[PDB]
Amino acid sequence: AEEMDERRRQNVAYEYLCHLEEAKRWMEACLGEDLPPTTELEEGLRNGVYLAKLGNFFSPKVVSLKKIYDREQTRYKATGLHFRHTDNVIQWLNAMDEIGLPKIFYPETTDIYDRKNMPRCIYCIHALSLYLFCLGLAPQIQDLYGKVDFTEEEINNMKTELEK
Amino acid sequence: AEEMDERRRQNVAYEYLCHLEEAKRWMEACLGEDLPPTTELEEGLRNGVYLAKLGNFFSPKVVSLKKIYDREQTRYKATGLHFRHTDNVIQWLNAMDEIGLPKIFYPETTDIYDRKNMPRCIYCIHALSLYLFCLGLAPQIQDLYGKVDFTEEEINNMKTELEK
Repeated sequence: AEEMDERRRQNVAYEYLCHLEEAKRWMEACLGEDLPPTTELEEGLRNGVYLAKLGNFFSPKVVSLKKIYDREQTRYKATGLHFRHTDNVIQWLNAMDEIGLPKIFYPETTDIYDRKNMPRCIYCIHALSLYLFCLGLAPQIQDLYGKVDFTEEEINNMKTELEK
Repeated sequence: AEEMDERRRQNVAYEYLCHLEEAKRWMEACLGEDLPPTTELEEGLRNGVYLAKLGNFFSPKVVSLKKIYDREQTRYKATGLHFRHTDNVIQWLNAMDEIGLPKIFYPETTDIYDRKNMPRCIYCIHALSLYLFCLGLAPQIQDLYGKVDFTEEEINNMKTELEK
């Protein structure tokens, strides 16, 4: 009866994983290339490369692919996050400003680069998706709530990651 | 220099106040009636009455005005929040489900009734606004970011309310 409060925590993790899976698939549909596994997506968005490419996808006037830093993520795979990656996240923010996505949905650079608040970044991706679908500039993001499943392991990992 | 963090926290509060002001004005435009002062809006949405009315505004097929509990908020002004008010929030959620607003934006009833996460409800109001504007079912929410001002006291109250 109190362990159910523990299940609630499990449900919250599960739900979030579905929204990550949805964001993942949508970006892959837009970019025409694969993104990391749903379970590693958050860490995989930190260097801002995918977000910058997404930025080019709907606002090519503001986001130049050749101006993206570590566009192939070679620097990232070798060493880790580099301050310069921060500009990628900034190009994405600028792209969204250009197309008119209301400011309220924007995460801050630190929220994604320093992973201070990745969920805020995922929710923003979902709002951008809805806004883009509105303007007929991108396909509709999918609704995988109860369609997809994850292992116990994956849910636990997300659960404790979500906690502290 | 260390004082920088304080200005930041202040900015976050200021920003949020602007989005509350935007949500406030938009709902008033939709409902044709006044809502509480921007500084008291969050507390003023708790009984779910305004949200249910908003629900009727874009989904009259799902939300009948005559089925809203304490519609005139007479009970609310007299006594305080009452459990039945919870149904009002639920009607709003159902209204949004009916028009197809993606579930990811939905706060839980406890988030607004128990005020467990009011910002989550304001965020969803903005997502709903964008969506509705898209379907031509409502006017566009305005961008008041730097057009609206608040007292130091107000920004401060929101700041500490946002922290602890």
